[PDB]
Amino acid sequence: EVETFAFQAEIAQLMSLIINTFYSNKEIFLRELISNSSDALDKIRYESLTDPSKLDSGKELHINLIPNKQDRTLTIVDTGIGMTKADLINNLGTIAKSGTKAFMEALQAGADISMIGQFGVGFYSAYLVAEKVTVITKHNDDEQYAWESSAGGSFTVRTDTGEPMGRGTKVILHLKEDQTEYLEERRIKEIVKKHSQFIGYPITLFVEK
Ligand SMILES: CO[C@H]1CCCN(C(=O)c2n[nH]c3cc(O)c(C(=O)N(C)c4ccc(N5CCOCC5)cc4)cc23)C1
Repeated sequence: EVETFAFQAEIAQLMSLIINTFYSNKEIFLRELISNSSDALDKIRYESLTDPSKLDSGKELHINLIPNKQDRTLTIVDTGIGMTKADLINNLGTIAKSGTKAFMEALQAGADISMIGQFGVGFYSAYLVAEKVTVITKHNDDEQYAWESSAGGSFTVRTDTGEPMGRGTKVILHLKEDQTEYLEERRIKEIVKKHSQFIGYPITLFVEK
């Protein structure tokens, strides 16, 4: 059912650095996650040009931002290519190894945490604001999976039994108690206008009722 994995040593080191460094420019996490969603949308868009049946699992190519004050969660949903079990457990972590090592050397050489995206490890900036991150994903070639980590050196992967998503990735940020500003409509709008004004897919902010 649920399998537990150890993060690659370098990624575990980067995650503890992100969690324990005093750094007030935390809003960068949202730019990084939207950029990752844009890359996944680019991939499915590109593949569909030679195989239009890749869009049978959904033609709409977009990003949704869903704050939820009651649950203290910020969800970023996209209809990109999605991730396989191999991506989640091995392949994305393997590729992230060099970028993680390089990023930590750069930080030691005086670089700022905001440069994280230049090293292909932008995702991990989610741990500036989140105590736990849940990622639900569905790739055309595989089953729906749920990845999760509260850091501490491990992550879990399980087959997801929840609502089918067709194709794409849903990033669920379980925010730290002092990071609730990222659930505010005006705050999300400000961040998106400042960092993500030039993304080639519609970004829809879901207003709470
Ligand atoms: C446990 O899950 C996490 C495992 C660690 C890496 N993760 C993310 O970086 C991530 N954050 N938000 C996303 C949204 C998405 O749609 C996807 C996605 O489906 N794919 C295919 C995807 C995969 C890789 C990238 N790259 C961005 C540039 O840096 C090199 C990786 C981009 C999109 C992934 C993410 C996900």
